[PDB]
Amino acid sequence: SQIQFTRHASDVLLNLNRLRSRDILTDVVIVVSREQFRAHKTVLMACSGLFYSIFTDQLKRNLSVINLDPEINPEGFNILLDFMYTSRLNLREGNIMAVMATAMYLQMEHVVDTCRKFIKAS
Amino acid sequence: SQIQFTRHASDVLLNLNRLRSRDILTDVVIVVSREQFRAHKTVLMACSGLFYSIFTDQLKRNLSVINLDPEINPEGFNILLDFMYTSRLNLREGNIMAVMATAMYLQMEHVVDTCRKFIKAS
Ligand SMILES: O=C(Cn1ccc2c(=O)[nH]c(NCc3ccccc3)nc21)Nc1ccncc1Cl
Ligand SMILES: O=C(Cn1ccc2c(=O)[nH]c(NCc3ccccc3)nc21)Nc1ccncc1Cl
Ligand SMILES: [Cl-]
Ligand SMILES: [Cl-]
Repeated sequence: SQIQFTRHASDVLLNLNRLRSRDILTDVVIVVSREQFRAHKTVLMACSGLFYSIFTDQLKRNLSVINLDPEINPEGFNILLDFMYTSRLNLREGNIMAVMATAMYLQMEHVVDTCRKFIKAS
Repeated sequence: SQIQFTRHASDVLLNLNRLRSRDILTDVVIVVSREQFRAHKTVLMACSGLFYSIFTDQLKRNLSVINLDPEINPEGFNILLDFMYTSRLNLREGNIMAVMATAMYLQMEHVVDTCRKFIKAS
């Protein structure tokens, strides 16, 4: 019965990315080797099984700094964080493996599934 | 060049609504007459010119309680908050006027514009 705004979700995500771009209401720093990335936990939780599981745990939910696995590649992480906030995944031959393995670690199964299709599409 | 996930934004919004439903990482209470509504400021800012303007102001950005104009109808507010988090607007003859006037106050111009089309479509 309700009216559907078909661009509203993407508009929200776009604005949330603009907020990240300005460091407005970001509440966590993700450290990946020597790089740091600020983000909104709510967005992370919405997009990643690893961050969902971390922050739903009232023991961890107020963490302000998350140190990721040192083996994780920051470029892979950065590509996935961009994806979270934009719905666009920058998959390329030079990065498919680091992205796929990072998406496995972050428990982003649709992305991993898409990464497999990409290998299969060559 | 990048791969577009066409359902990702709506999936994010759906998960953010589930987080609200569980009061996970909500950081503001909106008081409207005798009713209270918890929400995420980031979502509010993304969807409303009034909340954007309030919370971008470093003077107001850490407010945990916002008292809205007492004349605002809580049902109208509640319909608009649901819309923010779902992209579905529950517009009905019994509520078009309270929704439109609430959307004016919250500076949700596409919604106001849509409310006018609704009156014109009768
Ligand atoms: O679903 C998410 C995060 N997420 C995104 C893709 C994706 C994924 O592929 N596998 C997982 N495995 C862990 C898990 C599985 C089901 C629900 C929750 C977590 N998790 C993912 N978060 C969420 C769920 C329900 N309510 C609010 C929120 Cl924020
Ligand atoms: O646009 C919004 C909020 N919003 C949603 C619909 C809507 C609206 O119809 N009129 C207004 N008038 C005030 C305004 C006008 C332009 C930008 C910002 C505020 N504001 C709206 N927020 C935002 C913008 C840029 N970067 C990050 C964010 Cl969160
Ligand atoms: Cl801030
Ligand atoms: Cl919480």
